[PDB]
Amino acid sequence: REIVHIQAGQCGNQIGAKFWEVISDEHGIDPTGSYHGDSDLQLERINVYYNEATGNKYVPRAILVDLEPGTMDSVRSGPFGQIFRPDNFVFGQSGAGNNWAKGHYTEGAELVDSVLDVVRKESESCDCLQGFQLTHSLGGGTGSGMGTLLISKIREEYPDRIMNTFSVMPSPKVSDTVVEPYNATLSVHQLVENTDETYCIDNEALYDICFRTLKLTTPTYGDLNHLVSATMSGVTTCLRFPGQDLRKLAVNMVPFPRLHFFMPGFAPLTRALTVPELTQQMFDSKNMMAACDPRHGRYLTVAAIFRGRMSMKEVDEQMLNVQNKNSSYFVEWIPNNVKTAVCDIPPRGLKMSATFIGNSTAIQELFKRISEQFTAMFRRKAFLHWYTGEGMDEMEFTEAESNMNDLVSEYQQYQDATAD
Amino acid sequence: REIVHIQAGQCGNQIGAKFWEVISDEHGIDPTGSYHGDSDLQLERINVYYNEATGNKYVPRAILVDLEPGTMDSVRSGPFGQIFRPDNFVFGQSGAGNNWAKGHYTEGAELVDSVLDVVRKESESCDCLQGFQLTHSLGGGTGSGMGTLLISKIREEYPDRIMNTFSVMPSPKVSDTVVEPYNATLSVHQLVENTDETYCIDNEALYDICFRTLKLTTPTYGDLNHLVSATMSGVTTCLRFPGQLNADLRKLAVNMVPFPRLHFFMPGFAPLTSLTVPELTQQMFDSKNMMAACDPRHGRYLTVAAIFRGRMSMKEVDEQMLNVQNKNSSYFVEWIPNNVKTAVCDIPPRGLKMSATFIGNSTAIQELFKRISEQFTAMFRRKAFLHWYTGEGMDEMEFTEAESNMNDLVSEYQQYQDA
Amino acid sequence: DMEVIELNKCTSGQSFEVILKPPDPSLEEIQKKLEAAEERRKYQEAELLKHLAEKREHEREVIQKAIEENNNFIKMAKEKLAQKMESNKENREAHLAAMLERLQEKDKHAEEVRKNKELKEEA
Amino acid sequence: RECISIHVGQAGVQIGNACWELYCLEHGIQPDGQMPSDKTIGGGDDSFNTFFSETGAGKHVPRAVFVDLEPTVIDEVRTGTYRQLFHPEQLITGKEDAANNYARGHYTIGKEIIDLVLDRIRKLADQCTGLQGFLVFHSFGGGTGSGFTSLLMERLSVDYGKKSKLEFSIYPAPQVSTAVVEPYNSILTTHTTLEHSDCAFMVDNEAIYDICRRNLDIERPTYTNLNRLISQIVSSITASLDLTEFQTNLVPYPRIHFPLATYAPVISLSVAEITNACFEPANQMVKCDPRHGKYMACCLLYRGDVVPKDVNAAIATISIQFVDWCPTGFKVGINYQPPTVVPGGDLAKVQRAVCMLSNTTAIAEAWARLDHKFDLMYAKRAFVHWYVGEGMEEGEFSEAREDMAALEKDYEEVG
Amino acid sequence: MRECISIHVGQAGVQIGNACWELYCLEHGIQPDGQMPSDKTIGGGDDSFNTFFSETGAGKHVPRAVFVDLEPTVIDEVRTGTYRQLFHPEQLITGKEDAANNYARGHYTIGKEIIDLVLDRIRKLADQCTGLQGFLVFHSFGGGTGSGFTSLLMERLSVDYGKKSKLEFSIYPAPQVSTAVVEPYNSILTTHTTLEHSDCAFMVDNEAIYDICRRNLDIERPTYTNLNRLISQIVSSITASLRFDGALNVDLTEFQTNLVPYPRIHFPLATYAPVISAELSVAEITNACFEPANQMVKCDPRHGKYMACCLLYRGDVVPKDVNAAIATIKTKRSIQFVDWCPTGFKVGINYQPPTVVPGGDLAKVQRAVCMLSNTTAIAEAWARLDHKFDLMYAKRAFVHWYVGEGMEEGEFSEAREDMAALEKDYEEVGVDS
Ligand SMILES: Nc1nc2c(ncn2[C@@H]2O[C@H](COP(=O)(O)OP(=O)(O)OP(=O)(O)O)[C@@H](O)[C@H]2O)c(=O)[nH]1
Ligand SMILES: Nc1nc2c(ncn2[C@@H]2O[C@H](COP(=O)(O)OP(=O)(O)OP(=O)(O)O)[C@@H](O)[C@H]2O)c(=O)[nH]1
Ligand SMILES: Nc1nc2c(ncn2[C@@H]2O[C@H](COP(=O)(O)OP(=O)(O)OP(=O)(O)O)[C@@H](O)[C@H]2O)c(=O)[nH]1
Ligand SMILES: Cc1ccc(S(=O)(=O)Nc2cc(C(=O)NCc3ccc(C)nc3)ccc2C)cc1
Ligand SMILES: Cc1ccc(S(=O)(=O)Nc2cc(C(=O)NCc3ccc(C)nc3)ccc2C)cc1
Ligand SMILES: Nc1nc2c(ncn2[C@@H]2O[C@H](COP(=O)(O)OP(=O)(O)O)[C@@H](O)[C@H]2O)c(=O)[nH]1
Ligand SMILES: [Mg+2]
Ligand SMILES: [Mg+2]
Ligand SMILES: [Mg+2]
Ligand SMILES: [Mg+2]
Ligand SMILES: [Mg+2]
Ligand SMILES: [Mg+2]
Repeated sequence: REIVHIQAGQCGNQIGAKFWEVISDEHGIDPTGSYHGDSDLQLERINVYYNEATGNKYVPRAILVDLEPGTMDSVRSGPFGQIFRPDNFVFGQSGAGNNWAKGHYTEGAELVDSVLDVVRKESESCDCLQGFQLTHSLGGGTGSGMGTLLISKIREEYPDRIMNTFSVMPSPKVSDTVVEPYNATLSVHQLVENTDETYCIDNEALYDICFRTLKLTTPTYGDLNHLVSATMSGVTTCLRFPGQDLRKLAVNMVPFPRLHFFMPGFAPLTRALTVPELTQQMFDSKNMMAACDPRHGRYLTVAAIFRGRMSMKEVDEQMLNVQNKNSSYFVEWIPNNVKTAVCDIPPRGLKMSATFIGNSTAIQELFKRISEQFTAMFRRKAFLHWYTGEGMDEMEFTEAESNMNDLVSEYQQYQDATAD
Repeated sequence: REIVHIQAGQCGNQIGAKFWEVISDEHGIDPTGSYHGDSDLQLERINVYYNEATGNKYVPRAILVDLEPGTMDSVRSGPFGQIFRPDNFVFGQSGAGNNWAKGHYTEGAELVDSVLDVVRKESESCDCLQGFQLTHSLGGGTGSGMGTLLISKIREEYPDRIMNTFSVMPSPKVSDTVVEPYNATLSVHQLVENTDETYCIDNEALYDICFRTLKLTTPTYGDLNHLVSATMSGVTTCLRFPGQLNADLRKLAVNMVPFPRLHFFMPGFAPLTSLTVPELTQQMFDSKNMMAACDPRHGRYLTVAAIFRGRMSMKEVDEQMLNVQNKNSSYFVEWIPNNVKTAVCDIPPRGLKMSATFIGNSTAIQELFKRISEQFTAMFRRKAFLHWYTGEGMDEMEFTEAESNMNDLVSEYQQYQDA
Repeated sequence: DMEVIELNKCTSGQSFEVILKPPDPSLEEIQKKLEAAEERRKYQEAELLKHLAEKREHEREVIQKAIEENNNFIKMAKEKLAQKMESNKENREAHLAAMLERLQEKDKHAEEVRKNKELKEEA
Repeated sequence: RECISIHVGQAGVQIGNACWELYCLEHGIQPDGQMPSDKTIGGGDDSFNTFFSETGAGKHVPRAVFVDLEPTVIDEVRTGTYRQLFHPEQLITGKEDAANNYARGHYTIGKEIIDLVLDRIRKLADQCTGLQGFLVFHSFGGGTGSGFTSLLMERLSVDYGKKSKLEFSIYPAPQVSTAVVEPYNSILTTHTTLEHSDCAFMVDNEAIYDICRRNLDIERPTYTNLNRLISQIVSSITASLDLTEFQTNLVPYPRIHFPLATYAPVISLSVAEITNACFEPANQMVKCDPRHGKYMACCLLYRGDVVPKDVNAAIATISIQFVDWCPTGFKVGINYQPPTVVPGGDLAKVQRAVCMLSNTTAIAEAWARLDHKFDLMYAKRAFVHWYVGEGMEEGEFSEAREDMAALEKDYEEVG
Repeated sequence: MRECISIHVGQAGVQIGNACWELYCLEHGIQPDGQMPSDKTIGGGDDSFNTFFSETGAGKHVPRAVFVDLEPTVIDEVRTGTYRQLFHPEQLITGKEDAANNYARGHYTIGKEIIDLVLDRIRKLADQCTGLQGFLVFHSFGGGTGSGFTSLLMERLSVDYGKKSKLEFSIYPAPQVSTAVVEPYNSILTTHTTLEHSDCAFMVDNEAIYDICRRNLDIERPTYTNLNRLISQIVSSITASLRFDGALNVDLTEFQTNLVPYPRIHFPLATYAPVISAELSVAEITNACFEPANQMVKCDPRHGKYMACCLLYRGDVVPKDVNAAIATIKTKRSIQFVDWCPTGFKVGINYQPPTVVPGGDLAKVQRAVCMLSNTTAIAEAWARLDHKFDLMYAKRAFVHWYVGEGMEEGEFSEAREDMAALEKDYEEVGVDS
């Protein structure tokens, strides 16, 4: 069962390319595109992300999208550039200039039809399409505006299939662009309704890990993208490896439709770690890709994935330990809400690793942060004519703000919920 | 004068197979069907239970009935399995599921006609048919359910013929199914009306006899069956051997059954083992020799038939029996003068030199039907397991009617106990 | 004191009498009673055959009640399974219909946003 | 002057041919049927011809017919020693007996077989230039001996109102009996045949049993031991030959036609010794109290070396009462030839013997016991369903009981 | 004649089905060829093993089974298994997408896509049967396919085959080896619907078999195959009386009649003795069957009354050894019976010795027994399930996944209400008269 990947905007294509390079090495596929791995577990579930082509060579089922045509050459310039098939590059005349309306309603709408054409041709060649994942940021205008428009369009064409997103949230520590709260609030307004799971990749987190932990004076985007790639690899592990699908994880992780925003975590960040080390470190706020202290909220559901050669008896023992040892941080009204998976194949370089996916109400901290920044500008209607000039009304901003405030409200109500 | 034998269900076919083996051995008939005995008395009345095959051999007048093929396959595989006429096997394959309703109404209907076709054919092979004997249990589904249905059907077809049953009564000490009180009460309701006499062989008595007074170990089904086969050989002695001067089903029925419903007898054997004439008579009347789990001292015999086998003084048996009568004068009804009569057949069973059997029509047998009624009531009060019967088209009025009839019988036996 | 009459003397023997102190049926009624007994037996046979016939009718009734229960069980299974299947289809397609209607409504709103951009471009 | 004998039921058949073999030995008739003493081959008017017809070949044939609804007993005659003495037609059998059930033997199975037995009986009668009447041998308790004998009796009367019918009936005894329903069968069969029998010689099997064990010193007698003993008393009674003399000399009133016979001596003694022995109760055929009872007739039949004076002396020696309208006396008969017996039989051949035939009120004792046993079961209607199930009215049980009561009452009346 | 069709539904049902049939092939000596050198009647014959196997012309013995899963990875393994050549390729039916742990998908959305195909093949199997006994349905309680499709199948089987015997072998959810969080939903839902269409449901709880494998086989973390191999022995004991000529037997109807005191009370638990690692007595294994530790469901029998006990023995065991052991058990004051069941035992014996897969952790033994007991104590397992259901339904958690597939919240409400009645019914049948 196949998955179609789409990467939109600068950031989306950046972390999308790094992700492909990661899993292609994990599956043993060179830039040429031919399988040169040593085992069989690297092909058995490879159809999920790759399409077999003539010459015994696999090509990523990926579609690259941006209104700025230069990012296309950047991806093809980067390593594993020729592995993507040229007909899946859909590029516009020039970028959206961080204007969400340009990507969602005007310029992005011009390019969206050809994008849906590439999506259609890839989806019809699938035996049974699982769904789509989209990598993008929420601060700019392409992945933010056009991304939401894409996932909304793809929903009309495929109402019953899964839509996952890897959304990168803005942080003043990373970018000085001022209207990013506007774009993030508008796209989140779209994400709350149009996606089944969204992995909130906080640039504030990524910056904090590289600086306060990895000890990097001035970290470049390439430093942060290494984190995103390792999480994305670790999150998609069981999808791409046999033994250990989309709808099931969504059914088990999402107890309520709007609360489908997950705080990711990886361990280790960069002497193989121990299962108790990995287990503890994995539930630590210093190892979360969202700037949210999970001790400030409660876990609704938790899915763990361990990688490498280890005794699953110990994995169980430790996972139960951290659960009871921190009982209060798990809702009592969702029994067996923490599940665990183990795959023998470890990531590149690491012998021991673990990835954490948590539907936690502490993620409201992230959305609150956006809401405050959004409110500070909207109250003085700062820079709104840039969006109004494209045809948008002020009430759409008001709807996005209130809907996001509802989302953090909901998260807090269930945080305070009692078994009776 | 000839009798047609029928055996129905697991228990009925197992005790029936062992009965034919025991009396084939007494009559000098080997598993092939040909005679090889040392006395011409083994053939004088052999027709009564046998037919002359053309190949110098004899074939039992036996019909084998079951809703499941297994039992039949087992008895065909037994030592005497070759003796039975092959077309006289009537089996279904749906089984009865330990359910009286399936055996009497739904499943048993699909098989009872072709059984009658065999009952008819073997009756056309008789110069003068006295009647029928049926071996079956009361606790299961086939023997209980189809057996009563069968008995009613042959009565419709042969109303002027004597019908006797040898009926095993259920007991928790040896159980096949949990609904034995239902099946037993439901079928007793039928035997009170469509049989001329039934020998109540109680699995409770058989067990107690094999355990306590026999070996103090745990008994196998062959042990229990050994008790009833020998008992059956005893009850049938004077029908299969000459000199009786009064050896017909009808005679015994007219002498032993003073009232139509009180036709349930307590059989008895002596000795029980895997002797002196005084012991033979005395033990014969002991409750530890009763194939029904009832104490004769709790009631009064209405009529009694004793049969002695082996060479012994005829006057000894006579006076002995007279004095055990007069020693316990009050435990016989006075309003039936000379109610115990005896008979001797100098041919004893194979295995012993001198034995003795007992057929008692006594009121004490109410204790048997009482045990059933209580266990039945313990279940029916909670309507336990009942849905398996009503789901077959049965109503609860039939269960209540059946238990009320069996209680009426208990009262009737007790009533003549107080006269 | 013993007077005897001498009688019937012959070669075979004698005979005598000593003294001590001095001093309609109808065959037709027989056949009527035998026929009456036969008629009485015949009456008893009939009552049994009647009683047996009522029992056969009860057996037929029981078997018929079994058939009726099995058929109603089938019919009630068939109709309840259909009912909830159709309801489930109405519900699932109603959700997807509303979802696509809300989704097409966004599409219209986007076209209005474009039209308003065009109107403002005339400035 | 010939007489016809009919044996109904097992008891009737068995004590029947026991009598016939004693007859053949009396008259020296051989198992071949030939009689070397008979010089008129092919007929005659001798005395033994009252009981044996003659054929052209000279075979002496009993004037008898054996009827039982079941074969096992009649085939004993068909395959026995005197088998050739009987034509194959003389013996009649069904395959289903009456199951100790009067009503079954009378009203049910008796209908299907009475007409055949009648035709065969008339074929016997057509061989009689002079037929004085009938002797029937039957039991009281047995199903056919009770029910079919009754049916045959009433039919015999209508078809042969001319002749007379005498009975040789077996009274049920608790010591020797086979069915609890015997009082039922007895009461019913008497009431139906009392009007149709002119005389009726009963015999208590217990009495025969007792005198057998005691007088002959045997621990337990076989049925044949009995049969031979009864056969001697019947032999002496029939040895008289008029059926009119018996009907009138021993029976003064028709209903009380139940005399008792006493045979003596029974050794395995003088003329006076054996005559007093018949006045003793311990030698009589029915256990009975002739002490209280008053006689009404007393035929005395001797056989052997007995001359009139020996008898007259013996009677004068002995003190019993008589009915006050009957001549107090004793008819006496002599048959000089000594009584014959089975060669090697359980009783020895003796010089002299006597049979006393007495009609006394005492025999009422036997009736009362049987009546009381009847009353016990009928009070609880016990076993009545077997008879009603054969078409018999329950009322008949009473008609036969109240009549039975009258019989004893009429007996006590003439006390 | 007397054939029984096995239907294996979902991952748990299929993997347990292939475990049972491998054990069957080992017992009767059927090779992976489909050939059986101990059968003389080619392509036909009415031997006892033919109840579960059909015979084809070339000598191949084909199982009277149907494997259905809405997704092929588990079933494909059977197609690639060592026993592939035993099944006609159509006997294995597989969709393209599973029910995704969602009862609504298995019963409604995805189930209707192959239900008719499944029912068609079941009719052809039944067409191959001269005297159909009934059906054995193997499934889980908490999967989408195991709960949703099984319930749709059972409903359809009742329409097509009337009240013909339908029996279940169900795996009860166990947090230890539980794999989905909506499992209390799926379990409550399927129980509600299959309640009216099932005659009897033999229950096992995967944690109990787990603890048993841990304690008795010294396996630190038992594998799913381990669990499955034990269940195969339990199933084999239940079916040995119908695949083997035996002195004492218990057929599908006998099972029903003796183990189900009332229509709704048809959930007897399983128990099996003895479980011995590779590296005895008759009364010992019977006594073990009543010890609470060795119960295939997390249930304390001492917290309830026994309503019926079915003891099925196989191997070196004769009826006198059993009646003795049952006699010793009848004295035990620890084992209490309801006062409306005075005769409380049904027993079947098959002298054919047990058999294990060669090389497995289970040791070959000479005698064994499996007990199926209906006790009021099993209400506790219902209670623990319903409570978890309450914890999520009060907040309506996850319900939207079922509403999106056409289900109404009224279905959840009436399903739990019926489950609460089942709890109350299990309580009331224990009160003394
Ligand atoms: N972690 C990470 N964040 C990035 C990267 N590139 C851009 N971003 C973030 O993404 C946001 C800007 O969105 P972009 O992706 O540059 O914009 P776009 O989608 O190309 O749209 P336009 O440029 O407005 O047409 C800011 O918050 C950046 O910090 C990258 O490589 N890594
Ligand atoms: N003295 C004597 N009595 C006999 C003999 N046979 C039978 N009895 C008695 O007669 C009574 C039974 O009558 P049976 O002649 O046996 O009967 P049946 O007339 O053949 O009638 P069923 O056999 O009942 O149809 C019992 O009291 C027996 O003791 C016999 O040979 N001699
Ligand atoms: N004993 C046993 N239980 C199993 C096995 N596989 C799954 N289970 C149990 O079955 C339940 C989950 O149902 P599954 O069979 O995995 O799911 P399914 O029926 O395939 O349903 P979907 O895949 O969700 O459509 C859990 O309780 C598991 O522990 C197995 O091989 N053996
Ligand atoms: C609380 C809870 C109960 C049960 C589950 S689970 O059924 O889905 N099992 C499970 C699967 C994976 C896994 O990598 N799946 C593949 C996948 C699918 C979709 C996406 C976007 N990424 C990955 C990891 C851990 C678990 C424990 C999860 C959470
Ligand atoms: C109280 C009383 C008085 C008279 C009789 S009796 O007339 O029937 N004689 C009698 C026969 C047998 C005997 O075995 N008959 C053969 C037979 C018939 C039927 C059956 C089922 N089995 C056997 C035994 C004992 C006696 C004493 C019985 C009881
Ligand atoms: N004595 C004895 N009783 C048996 C035998 N077989 C079964 N039973 C009893 O019969 C009753 C059950 O009836 P059964 O014949 O097995 O059922 P059926 O097949 O439907 O007729 C129970 O009381 C069992 O104890 C046997 O061989 N001997
Ligand atoms: Mg850009
Ligand atoms: Mg007779
Ligand atoms: Mg002459
Ligand atoms: Mg599955
Ligand atoms: Mg074969
Ligand atoms: Mg059985």
